[PDB]
Amino acid sequence: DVTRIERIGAHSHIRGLGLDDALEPRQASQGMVGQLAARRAAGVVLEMIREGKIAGRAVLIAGQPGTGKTAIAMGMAQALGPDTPFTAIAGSEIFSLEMSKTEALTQAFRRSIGVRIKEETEIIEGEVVEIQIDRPASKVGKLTLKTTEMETIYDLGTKMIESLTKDKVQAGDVITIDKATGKISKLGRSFTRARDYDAMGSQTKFVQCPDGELQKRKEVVHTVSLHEIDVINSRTQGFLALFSGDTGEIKSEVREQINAKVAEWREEGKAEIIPGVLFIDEVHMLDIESFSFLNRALESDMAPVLIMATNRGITRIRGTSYQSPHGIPIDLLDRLLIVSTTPYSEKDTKQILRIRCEEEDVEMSEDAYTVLTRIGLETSLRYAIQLITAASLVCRKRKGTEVQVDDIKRVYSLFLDESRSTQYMKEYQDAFLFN
Amino acid sequence: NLRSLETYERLEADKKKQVHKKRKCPGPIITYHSVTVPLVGPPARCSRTFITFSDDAT
Ligand SMILES: Nc1ncnc2c1ncn2[C@@H]1O[C@H](COP(=O)(O)OP(=O)(O)O)[C@@H](O)[C@H]1O
Ligand SMILES: [Mg+2]
Repeated sequence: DVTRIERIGAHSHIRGLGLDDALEPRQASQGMVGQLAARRAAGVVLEMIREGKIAGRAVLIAGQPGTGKTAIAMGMAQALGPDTPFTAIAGSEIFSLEMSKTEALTQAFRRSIGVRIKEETEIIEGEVVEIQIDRPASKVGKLTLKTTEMETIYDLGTKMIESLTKDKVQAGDVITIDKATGKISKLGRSFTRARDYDAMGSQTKFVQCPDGELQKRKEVVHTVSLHEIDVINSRTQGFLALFSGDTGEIKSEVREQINAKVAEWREEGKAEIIPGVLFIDEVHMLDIESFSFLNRALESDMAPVLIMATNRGITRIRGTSYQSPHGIPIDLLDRLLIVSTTPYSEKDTKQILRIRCEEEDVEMSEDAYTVLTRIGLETSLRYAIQLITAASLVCRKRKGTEVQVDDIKRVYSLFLDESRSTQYMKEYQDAFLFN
Repeated sequence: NLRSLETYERLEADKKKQVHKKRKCPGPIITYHSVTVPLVGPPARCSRTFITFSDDAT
């Protein structure tokens, strides 16, 4: 209904890899159509990621354009969930003016490794039933909290009094006090302020009374990536650079110190490593220096699972004059497994068009489905996908309910594909610049 | 004898009255106070604030 930040994108129909318990892909599940071998391989790679025991495993998704490489990557991301980090970058993102390409690749790798910290905290949680603060003009005070099970009266220190005054704690507030540091958080009110007070123009909903003991031993889980730790420890004001991205080349000594203390935190009970995935789409934009760094970088124990995609065949490696498969050096190709995607058939294309129509909420006739499948096979899958939306708009303009063949023919005539546009460009080539 | 024995056994009353005093050191004091009070036309309740000043000068 309401227009959210996230709208219907090119992969909004992808919900996962669509596999069973035996990692045997279904024909049409979780938005996936076809690509049985590629999806089975993606499932095996996802299991390898979730086991987390093996570091620096690289998988390259290679196939023709429009065969579903980014779709498979997004399916892996969806089936991985938010708990496990999944950093997706374009290969052109590493070329930065703020840092070297190798620093960018390090930050991308370290962003794909979560550190799940655990700590125990003493938490007081209850309804303020009475608060008294007396000050000269040291401060003294008395606070009583209730939690249905008990009612305890507390004698307040000066620092707790200052915190309570700053938070403006009033009776009828459901508050939380962290005994480790005195931070005071208000969960909500339990009943209205006095009606006799003017202004105070609010009738907010009242949260239910806490239950159990007032003070509990609560375990809390905080997850940070290695890159966040690095940036925080890089300088006194490092945390500001986590958002602005003004991170220079972080000293390698700091990174070694962090790797060592993280190893200690995992030998102790303080933290757990959550190794994730770095997905470098269009990896052929990387140059020889970046591939050469990736060679050594995957040999680190803190390296994540690297997924790559490219449609280039035997092409020239950027920054060199040598041609290699996928635009990747043979030294890195040796360090990875290649997964190949196959071109779709009529049935797979029709099912993809159906799923895209369902996600775009476009009702379309079966004859329209047939003509659009023929167009997609002739021209491209993405072109037919975009004609879905254009034909929906043209049908709604005419006050129609179902996209018919006339709408598809209309939008086909209105919007050209690469081939017809190229033919018309050649027919008028003298009008274009530099022939 | 009980008063004599209380020289050893009066651990409770004396400590409670010495610790949980209802007054503080001399001088001007401003007491912020906030209590639950029942609404009038668990039960319906509202929160009300009182401010108390020690002396007329302040
Ligand atoms: N097996 C599939 N199931 C569902 N949708 C797919 C599938 N393969 C491709 N698509 C969709 O068709 C379009 C093809 O683009 P993409 O998957 O990025 O291809 P590539 O990455 O190989 O160029 C995308 O909108 C994609 O979501
Ligand atoms: Mg792609």
